Amino acid sequence: SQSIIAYTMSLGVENSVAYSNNSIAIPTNFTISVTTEILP
Amino acid sequence: VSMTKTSVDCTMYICGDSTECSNLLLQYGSFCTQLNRALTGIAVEQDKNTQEVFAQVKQIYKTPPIKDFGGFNFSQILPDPSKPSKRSFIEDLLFNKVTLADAGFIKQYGDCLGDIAARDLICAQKFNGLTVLPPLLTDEMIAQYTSALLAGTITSGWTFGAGAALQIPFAMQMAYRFNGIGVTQNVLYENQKLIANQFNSAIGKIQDSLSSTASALGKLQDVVNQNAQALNTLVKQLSSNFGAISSVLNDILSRLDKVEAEVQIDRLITGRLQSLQTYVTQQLIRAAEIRASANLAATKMSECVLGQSKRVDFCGKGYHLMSFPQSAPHGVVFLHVTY
Amino acid sequence: IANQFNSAIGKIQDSLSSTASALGKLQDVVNQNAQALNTLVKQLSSNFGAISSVLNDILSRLDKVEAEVQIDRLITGRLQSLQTYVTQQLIRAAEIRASANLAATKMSECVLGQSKRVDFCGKGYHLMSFPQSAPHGVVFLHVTYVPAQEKNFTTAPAICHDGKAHFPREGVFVSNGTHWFVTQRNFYEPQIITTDNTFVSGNCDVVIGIVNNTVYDPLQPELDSFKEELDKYFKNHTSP
Amino acid sequence: TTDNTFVSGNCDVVIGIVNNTVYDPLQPELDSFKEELDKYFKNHTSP
Ligand SMILES: *[C@@H]1O[C@H](CO)[C@@H](O[C@@H]2O[C@H](CO)[C@@H](O[C@H]3O[C@H](CO)[C@@H](O)[C@H](O)[C@@H]3O)[C@H](O)[C@H]2NC(C)=O)[C@H](O)[C@H]1NC(C)=O
Ligand SMILES: *[C@@H]1O[C@H](CO)[C@@H](O[C@@H]2O[C@H](CO)[C@@H](O[C@H]3O[C@H](CO)[C@@H](O)[C@H](O)[C@@H]3O)[C@H](O)[C@H]2NC(C)=O)[C@H](O)[C@H]1NC(C)=O
Ligand SMILES: *[C@@H]1O[C@H](CO)[C@@H](O[C@@H]2O[C@H](CO)[C@@H](O[C@H]3O[C@H](CO)[C@@H](O)[C@H](O)[C@@H]3O)[C@H](O)[C@H]2NC(C)=O)[C@H](O)[C@H]1NC(C)=O
Ligand SMILES: *[C@@H]1O[C@H](CO[C@@H]2O[C@@H](C)[C@@H](O)[C@@H](O)[C@@H]2O)[C@@H](O[C@@H]2O[C@H](CO)[C@@H](O)[C@H](O)[C@H]2NC(C)=O)[C@H](O)[C@H]1NC(C)=O
Ligand SMILES: *[C@@H]1O[C@H](CO)[C@@H](O[C@@H]2O[C@H](CO)[C@@H](O)[C@H](O)[C@H]2NC(C)=O)[C@H](O)[C@H]1NC(C)=O
Ligand SMILES: *[C@@H]1O[C@H](CO)[C@@H](O[C@@H]2O[C@H](CO)[C@@H](O)[C@H](O)[C@H]2NC(C)=O)[C@H](O)[C@H]1NC(C)=O
Ligand SMILES: *[C@@H]1O[C@H](CO)[C@@H](O)[C@H](O)[C@H]1NC(C)=O
Ligand SMILES: *[C@@H]1O[C@H](CO)[C@@H](O)[C@H](O)[C@H]1NC(C)=O
Ligand SMILES: *[C@@H]1O[C@H](CO)[C@@H](O)[C@H](O)[C@H]1NC(C)=O
Repeated sequence: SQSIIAYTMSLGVENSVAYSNNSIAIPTNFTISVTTEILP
Repeated sequence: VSMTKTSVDCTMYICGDSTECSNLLLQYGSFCTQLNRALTGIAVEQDKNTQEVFAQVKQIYKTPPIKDFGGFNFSQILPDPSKPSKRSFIEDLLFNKVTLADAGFIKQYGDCLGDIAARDLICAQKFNGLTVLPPLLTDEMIAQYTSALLAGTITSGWTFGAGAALQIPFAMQMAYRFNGIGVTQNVLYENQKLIANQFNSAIGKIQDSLSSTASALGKLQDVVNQNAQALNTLVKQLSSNFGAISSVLNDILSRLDKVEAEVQIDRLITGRLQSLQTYVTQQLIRAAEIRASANLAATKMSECVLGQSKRVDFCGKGYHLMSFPQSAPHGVVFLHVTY
Repeated sequence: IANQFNSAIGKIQDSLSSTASALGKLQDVVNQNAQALNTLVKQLSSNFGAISSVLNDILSRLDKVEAEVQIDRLITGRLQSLQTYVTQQLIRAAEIRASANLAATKMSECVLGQSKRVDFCGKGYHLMSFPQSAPHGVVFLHVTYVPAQEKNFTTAPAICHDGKAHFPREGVFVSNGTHWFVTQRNFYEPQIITTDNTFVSGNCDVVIGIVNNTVYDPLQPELDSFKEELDKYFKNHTSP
Repeated sequence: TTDNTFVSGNCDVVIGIVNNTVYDPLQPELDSFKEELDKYFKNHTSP
């Protein structure tokens, strides 16, 4: 039941930003994230 | 950002449809696999360059249907729905400046069956084993990523670079930007209609410039022209004798027997293999310039679009407020906005 | 903040211990030099049109002057094989210089400093980075503040209080819907709108979208406490 | 003003310093309370 599929690739998940002339989003909290970057 | 992907079939270039030439070409060992491998390396690097430049958002932002950006008129750099390939008005002006020379799309052999085939070099390149290949991202997908970078910028400022997109009113985003250049935020609000008019007028001059002059996209047409010229030069080396009795492989094989022919075919193999190793050296060195330009373009995408840069003259000449990316054939255009 | 950093360094152990592909940028550089030397060795086995690839078989079977024509083809084909290998290695070495100059720039701007450059020192607002050695390379563990749990608020570019228009000195105005506050832009921490949080310029006619709210002046209760003190003391001093 | 500026040291060390007044916004806010306070004693002296 496994097979090779072929598809148009998704660029990313879709998102309409909730913009308005008088609305702001402000973070009530933060995440400290550590991310690895590797260079020759 | 990128250059045309090419792949060259070493046997079809060197020995075009002769087996008794192919049996000599085998005596040179790995060189045809080195040439294929090197060109495949360059070809994959062109998609990587385009991914590093445009795919900096993993999320596809939509602009709101209302356009209350405080008087700033992005309608000339946001998408136009009314045309099938979903690019913005300035991206259509950019797309018309750079005349491509193939993109790999479906050159289905019956085009190369006529007077059309005689007037163009694309059929001659194809028949001599030189093939252009298509980019992984279509110009639709570059326009979508560019639309998402721009819609993120006008609805959420720098915040979609660092984390989740946080909405902010556009005239308040410009206030954060004015404080960023050391100008106090009341200087925006007390002049907001003038700042919007000067921005709207400056975007107007970008259209008038791009619509009038033939030369504005010269850096991209130079890259297209160098790729096309290196393929045309490689095709024309198939007319050199290299000291053989004829340049045409089948003339040697019809006019000489198996012993004296192999002395002549070996010269054509030597000269043609030297012509491919020249072309692939030029292309590997070129690819390093196109990469260096792509890594700069990705660095301007990160520091001028996804942020505001304190780096003097990095994001256009002036104090940097913000930048808008636009797609172009094999490139990116940044519209840098400066106080 | 310490627990989150310690937990995120925990995910670095687990990810590097679990997956094979994470060091692909370094393993690919080792694979290219290994493949280029393997190719240069395999290429010795070619004839280049000589009667053998093995130089000693030519010299075992041919005399001093018929051998030269066979040996010279092997010379020509092997010399072309080195000129190819060395050209490939010079072009690659330019990609390794560019990577080493980027790594030196990231050492200077992400380890020896803190970078205002977006996405240069990892995805987020850069706090600091830690270098780690790797075979033929460097790993940077970039530490970033990422804003996490947002709330919407109503907002205004200015507050109007006394015909005068007020702007934040640092931060942004917000309302929960009933009250107005000023907050630092990248972390919700609301404060009463005061003459210490704000500055005045112009009047409320010019700012598009200004809103009316009171502005507290913390000198007033220090003068009003000092006023009711005085009024009671005058009432007392009318009594004797 | 004392809100737009900060103090450090005295007029001798800074090459090219100039004399001008520096307004203090605390001063009229207490001098208005002073002439009113003198009026309040004047009312209390009146009967
Ligand atoms: C918007 O934010 C305001 C400040 O956080 C908030 O106002 C505050 O509301 C609480 C009740 O939820 C009041 O709490 C006090 O209520 C009485 C006062 O006599 C006491 O019995 C309680 O112990 C407590 O101290 C606050 O006094 C009030 N603050 C002000 C300045 O009025 C609003 O409720 C928030 N609005 C929304 C829509 O969330
Ligand atoms: C913010 O607060 C202001 C002060 O309370 C308030 O200003 C006042 O607005 C009213 C209504 O526009 C004006 O009313 C008078 O206007 C003319 C005469 O000039 C007449 O047509 C009206 O009948 C009426 O007499 C006040 O003159 C005006 N006062 C001042 C000092 O400007 C704003 O309206 C408030 N704005 C918001 C959005 O809350
Ligand atoms: C800036 O303001 C300063 C204060 O007004 C002023 O300093 C004063 O300058 C006068 C004139 O040079 C000096 O005059 C006295 O000097 C000696 C005694 O100390 C005598 O020989 C003189 O007859 C006279 O009495 C003051 O000594 C001096 N006072 C102080 C506190 O330094 C500056 O001159 C002003 N400078 C400018 C350029 O405006
Ligand atoms: C911030 O607000 C937006 C949109 O505004 C609100 O829309 C209603 C939900 C209502 O509360 C109104 O009074 C507000 O003005 C929120 O966007 C919605 O998000 C949900 C998924 O979370 C989605 O189903 C809706 O279709 C979205 N609506 C729009 C117009 O985009 C958003 O969720 C709020 N942000 C946060 C952090 O809660
Ligand atoms: C901010 O987010 C952190 C998580 O990063 C929250 O911490 C967690 O709090 C819950 C209880 O509320 C616990 O179950 C988790 O174990 C906590 N995790 C850690 C790492 O401590 C924190 O509560 C949030 N703070 C605010 C003010 O919302
Ligand atoms: C934003 O800019 C566009 C293009 O400059 C404006 O579009 C023009 O609008 C007038 C008035 O409706 C039309 O007569 C023109 O034909 C439009 N031109 C184009 C190219 O569409 C648009 O009006 C501006 N938007 C706002 C809100 O001012
Ligand atoms: C926001 O948009 C609405 C609808 O156009 C408008 O009525 C309102 O006045 C605008 N607010 C500001 C602050 O301009
Ligand atoms: C009332 O005023 C007198 C001075 O006239 C003062 O000595 C006394 O302590 C005051 N009493 C009170 C209760 O303030
Ligand atoms: C500035 O230059 C002028 C001469 O043009 C000189 O008189 C004056 O003393 C100088 N002032 C300072 C503070 O150097």
